[PDB]
Amino acid sequence: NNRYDVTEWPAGNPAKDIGEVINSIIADIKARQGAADVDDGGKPGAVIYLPPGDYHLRTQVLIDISFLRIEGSGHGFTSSSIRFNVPEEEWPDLHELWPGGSRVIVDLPAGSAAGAAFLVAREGSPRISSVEFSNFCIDGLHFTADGSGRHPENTYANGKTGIHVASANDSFRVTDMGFVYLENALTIHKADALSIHHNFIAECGSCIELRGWGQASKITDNLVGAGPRGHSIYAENHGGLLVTANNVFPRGASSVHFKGVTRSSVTNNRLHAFYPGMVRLEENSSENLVATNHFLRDHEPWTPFFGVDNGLDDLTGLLSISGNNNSVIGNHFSEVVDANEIRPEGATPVIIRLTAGTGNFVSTNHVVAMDVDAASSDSAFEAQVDALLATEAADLAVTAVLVDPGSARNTILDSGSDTQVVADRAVNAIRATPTVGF
Amino acid sequence: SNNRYDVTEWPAGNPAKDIGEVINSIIADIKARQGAADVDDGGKPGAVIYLPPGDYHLRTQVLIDISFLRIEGSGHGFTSSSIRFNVPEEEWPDLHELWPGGSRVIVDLPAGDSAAGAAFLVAREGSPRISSVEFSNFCIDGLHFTADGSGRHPENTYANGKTGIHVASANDSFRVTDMGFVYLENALTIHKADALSIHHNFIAECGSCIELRGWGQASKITDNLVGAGPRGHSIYAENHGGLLVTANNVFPRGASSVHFKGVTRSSVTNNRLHAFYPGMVRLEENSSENLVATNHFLRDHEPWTPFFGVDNGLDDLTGLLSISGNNNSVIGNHFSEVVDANEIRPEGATPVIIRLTAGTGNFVSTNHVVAMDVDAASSDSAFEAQVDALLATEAADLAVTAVLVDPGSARNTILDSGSDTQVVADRAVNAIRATPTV
Amino acid sequence: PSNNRYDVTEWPAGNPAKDIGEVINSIIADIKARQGAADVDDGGKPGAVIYLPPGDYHLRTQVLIDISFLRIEGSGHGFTSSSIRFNVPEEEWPDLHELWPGGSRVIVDLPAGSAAGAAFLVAREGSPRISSVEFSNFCIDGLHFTADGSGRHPENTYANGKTGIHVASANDSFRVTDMGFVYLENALTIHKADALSIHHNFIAECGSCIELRGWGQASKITDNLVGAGPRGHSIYAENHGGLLVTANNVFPRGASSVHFKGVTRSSVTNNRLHAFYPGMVRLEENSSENLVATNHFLRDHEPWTPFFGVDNGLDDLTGLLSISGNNNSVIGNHFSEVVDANEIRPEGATPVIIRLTAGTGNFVSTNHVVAMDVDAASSDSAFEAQVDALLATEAADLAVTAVLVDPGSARNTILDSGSDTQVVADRAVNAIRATPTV
Repeated sequence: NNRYDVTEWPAGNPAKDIGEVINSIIADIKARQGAADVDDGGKPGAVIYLPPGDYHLRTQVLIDISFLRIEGSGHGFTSSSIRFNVPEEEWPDLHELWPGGSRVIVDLPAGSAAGAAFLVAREGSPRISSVEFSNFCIDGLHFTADGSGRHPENTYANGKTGIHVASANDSFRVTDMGFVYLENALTIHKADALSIHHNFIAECGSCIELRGWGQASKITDNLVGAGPRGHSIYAENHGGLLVTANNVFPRGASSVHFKGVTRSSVTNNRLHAFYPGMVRLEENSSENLVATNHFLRDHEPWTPFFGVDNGLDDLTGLLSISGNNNSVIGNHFSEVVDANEIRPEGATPVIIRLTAGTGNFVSTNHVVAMDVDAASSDSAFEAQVDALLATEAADLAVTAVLVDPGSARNTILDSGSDTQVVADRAVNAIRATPTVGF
Repeated sequence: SNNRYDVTEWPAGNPAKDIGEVINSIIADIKARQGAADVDDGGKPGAVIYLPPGDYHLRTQVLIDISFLRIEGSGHGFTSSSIRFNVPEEEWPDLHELWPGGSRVIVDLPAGDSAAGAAFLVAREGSPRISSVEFSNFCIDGLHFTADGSGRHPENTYANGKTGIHVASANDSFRVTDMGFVYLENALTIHKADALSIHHNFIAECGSCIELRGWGQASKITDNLVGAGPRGHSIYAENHGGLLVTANNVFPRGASSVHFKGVTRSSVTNNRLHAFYPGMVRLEENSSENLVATNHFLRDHEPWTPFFGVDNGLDDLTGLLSISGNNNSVIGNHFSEVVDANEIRPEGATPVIIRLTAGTGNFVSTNHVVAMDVDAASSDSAFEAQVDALLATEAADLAVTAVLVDPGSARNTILDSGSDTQVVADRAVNAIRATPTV
Repeated sequence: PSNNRYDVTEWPAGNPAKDIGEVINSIIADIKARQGAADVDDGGKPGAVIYLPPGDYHLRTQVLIDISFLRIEGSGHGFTSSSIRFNVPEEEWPDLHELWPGGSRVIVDLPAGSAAGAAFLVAREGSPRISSVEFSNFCIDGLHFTADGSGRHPENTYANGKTGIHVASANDSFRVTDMGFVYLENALTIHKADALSIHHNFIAECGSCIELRGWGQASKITDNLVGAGPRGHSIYAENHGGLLVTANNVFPRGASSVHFKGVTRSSVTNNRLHAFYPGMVRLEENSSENLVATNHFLRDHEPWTPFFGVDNGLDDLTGLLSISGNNNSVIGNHFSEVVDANEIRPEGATPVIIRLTAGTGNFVSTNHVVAMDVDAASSDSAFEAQVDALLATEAADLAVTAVLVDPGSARNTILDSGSDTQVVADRAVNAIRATPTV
């Protein structure tokens, strides 16, 4: 009946090597489903079920058939980041130490496709289609030394990937997953009509990367947190991408990063970063809608990462655009920084920066900037919650919109006062937000 | 063994008579088997408990004190007990069915200490926080509402002291998805939530639906269908930062649609909100730096006879959206105010749509207010009354105050959200641009 | 069985390969025989779940669903592009890895009727309304399109008289989730819906995808991937109030992306919409008080030879967004109009983006229009040229009319949605603020 359970397969042992088990199942599917056109069918695929459990993967799973679903019964997330920064003598008193759910422990050596627990690859025609990953946990266990000289467990470096799709694909789904302690959670090349929906992708170096090219895809309703040298959501050479209803929290280098992305929408997300450069439209990213997002940029409050950042200064912008004919409408920006820590020394922080391109429409954006002392404490979630709720601050001067001379013929409306909008009025259409009074 | 249980395949007790006893027995088994936290990089992966479709009485509270527990069913099972209990009792035997169904947990607990009346209590102290508990695709039914001295018929009081799911302890990465809740005084109450997702549920005919209490961070409430009772909350949060509330369809008859106390740096964006009373969206007690964008607000009069004279106590000067806090952003919303002028309270008042009661720096831009003077048509048949009222747009104009800025609020910016007559505010101390008119 | 769980491959004497319709009807009869009493121990008709493992199932008898709380579920949406495959020369088929859709696949082998041609018919009259039926994560495939006198190749006609799911009766709290629909004249037709959720489906290569007929209220269509055919609807609703349409990625080639007739107090917000024809979003027949916000619209030319000269009959004066109704709100949308200037229809016309044909009090604000001139080009490549065309931004400017107000619409407000030249409207009876120019 094309239904498998990894705990009820005679070949191998999913505790020891679930990779071998799953590959054996896939070989069985292929052996049974050899003919493509028998009574209007023949290759319907299969479902592989992972009950809740701790499964070591020592052999990469190769998925090269369409319509394979791999499903579990728990996303299994717990903060290994918190646990590895608890003093080791206290570990025996903790209720648990590791992630759980339907848990795939990635025990591969470092790559980068070779370090992927699941590799989806098939060449030829048609494109591999409608593979589904649902409601299981992929755990890379540890981060290791890399010459950054953070403590090993804080480097976000292990060469491991959760799911890597190498080949052109159509109608794929990744839903309800948990990813933790992977250098790369989810990397999908050459995607068409993909949906990445309602996952929990956190404490990974990079979370979601859509590479090569793609079209007509969506990234929706995810909880996402990356590492300071990595991407939270990245896409390149995608057209018609929809990124919406995500809650992106620290500490990726950025929240959303586009290279050559066109005719797409980044709308209605909540985005929180500890560094500038939250949303980056780069390399001729054009005709995109960036609307009704909530941006917060503030200072890392947790001691283990307090001095760690992404190398970008406060002139970068929270939103940076290099490309034509984009639409930036109805966003909220909260810039909550220690004025003494602003870089370069004596700079006015920038919120929206247009570095290149023409015809960008920036309207009806509210910028709120305040000066607060940067505080540091060891207790992660208490420090995080307190910092979000603290509104004890002085108003801070900011540049709401900076139009560099290399970007022209833009339209900037109701997104700051005249002093807050730094731009050449002769070659841009600028309407300052109305001033208080008569 | 494989950590998968089915409540109809347990040796002891009877899930039809007391599923609580059965689930607790299962949890005891899980704990007995999963005693070690660090055996081969695992040891406490949790489990899944499956409820097939069926009618299960719960007489003992379920206590969940382990991480990575999933409780799942095969049907949200909603039917309108409210409609049924307002059908004359002598006609009940002729109806196709009476009760909710699906994978149905009937809450037969006495009133609580409201935690004591919860069918499912999630509580664990110490470290780490309990994490990644999942509730999926089952039905929780409080069966009846009871007399409370309100003067309403007993089944219309929204009172029984029962909760569906109560999370007492700090928690991380919890999920509540695909549920049905019905006839509970409180459907879902979660304290101290971090990175919680309440997604794609059906939460209706409950006194209060979703309450996020204590504090919280980085959570989301998405894609829900929600309807509460006139003394209760539809969506409530307190001391949350970075909450995302989006893509919900909130229908009557909660006291409010969305109610925030001390909520900061959050987004209430792209929801459909329908109320029968003023005070639909309330930002209270220093709720600051929030985005309230591209929501559709409808306020009209209750059309269903059993509740025609029942309300939330608030008059038409309250506002549909009321803000007490700093630096919020109210952008791109639609407000339909559809009321009978003779029913306006107090007598002869001009209804207010957006009210800023306190705070500075609020940015209110590009909001369309539509106000109509209609009749008060009522009907004994619920879905007929409701559908006919939504489709009726036959009406003369009603004068309203689109934006009221109280003297306790100043330094706000109000743009294209009403004509000068429609914006009641001190022009000396706020920045005001009237919507252009002809 | 006593626990209300059925698997179509385990049904005694049934053969779901030959006729899964007969199997499912037999299962429904079994459920009804066991669940005859509505009110025993506060229950009695909880419904059931029917599971379809991955496999190829022919349906030769229509399934009639006339019970509440029935869930039909599978383990794969199973989509592959039959459109691409049927346009690959037949001599190349042997080298293709697969030829057909898969997953949990229901092949609709019914003759043309339109409810008679539906694989699943949901019908029950009387009281209460049938409630909380759920369809989840399976595939419905109409197999072939057939000759219809249009002169297209048979497999390109989008004509076969088959429906996936047809709900004929008033319904409450229904769900359609995670499905795949392919090669059906009508995917999903739901009459008289209340509090329906159509969420996270893949609905493509169907003549029409989603149609909500009769009337309805308080429903939502969210997070779907949708592509229809040139004579049909992508998303259609009539006489609905309080409908939320959001987070959908609608791609070609429906006659429209979203079509409303008599729809009121609803929201079409935060979708990505791509069409090869004008008339992408149509608000018709007194569609009033709707919010159309922060959508991304792209209109360009079909690149794929088999459909290059096929269209929806509408000229470039139609508008991308057309409104006939009162008091709507069109806020924060992005429109990309990418067409061949030499081939605009009618000859000599200037394309229109937003058209108000009738009605009063429409508020159109803060919309960005981007128009460019690109030559139309045909080729047989079935995804490469589609990706390439989305990514290409290589063009001359094209003059368009951003907002056209016909004399039959008046008392509208048009702000920052075009230059004075781009807004064609009677200034005596409409309030116009031109986008500031440089």
